[PDB]
Amino acid sequence: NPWNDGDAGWRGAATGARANRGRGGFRRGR
Amino acid sequence: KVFKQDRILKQCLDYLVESNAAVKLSATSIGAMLNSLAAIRFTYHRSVKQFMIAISTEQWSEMDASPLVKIVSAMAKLSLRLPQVLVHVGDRLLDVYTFLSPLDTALVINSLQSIGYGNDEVLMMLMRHAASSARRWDEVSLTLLFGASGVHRLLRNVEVAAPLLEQAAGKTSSPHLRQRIAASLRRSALPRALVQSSTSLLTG
Repeated sequence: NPWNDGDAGWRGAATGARANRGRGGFRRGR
Repeated sequence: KVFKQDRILKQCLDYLVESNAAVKLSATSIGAMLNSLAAIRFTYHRSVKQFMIAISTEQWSEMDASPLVKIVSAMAKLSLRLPQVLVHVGDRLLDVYTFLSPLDTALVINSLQSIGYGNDEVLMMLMRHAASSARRWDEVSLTLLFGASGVHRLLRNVEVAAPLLEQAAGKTSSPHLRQRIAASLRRSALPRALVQSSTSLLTG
């Protein structure tokens, strides 16, 4: 899709919904 | 780092409880914090008990499967026994058991056994769901399930314990686990013929 123009947006944002769909343990830490 | 300074974490948990922040945290965040606390054998269980009690039933009502199993596993590994948290856990399991992965099912079963969960309906239906999806169970999942404390209590019906036993015989390849499973079968309430056949398959 060209209209996205390299912008993931909400699907690739930092929102709590996207940060609550992984199980890594947050051990190493960003 | 397996770093053990429990006073620091006690201060952090006191701040968490005093700020009433446990009613707004996410389910996966709660599970991660509880798992991190349990991974180092936290000493002050009073703070953890208060932190878990402080959260509301609204959070318990719509927790996803994996964060819920993580929370109950962290409760089991911390030797926490809470009469009112477990009923919320039980109704949530009643709601969303069908979405559990086999390893999640094994973890739930063994963790509920470790805390001496008194409910039998939830345990029986979890075991039934595990038996229904027996063809997909891995090795570690079978070790977690058949390694439970009161495993022989759950091996009630032949239907709920035949596919699991045949899968364990096919996959599990550790002598100690096979001996433990044979002993549990001996102490179970299964029909004698099935017990004899399973013991023959597992040992020898």
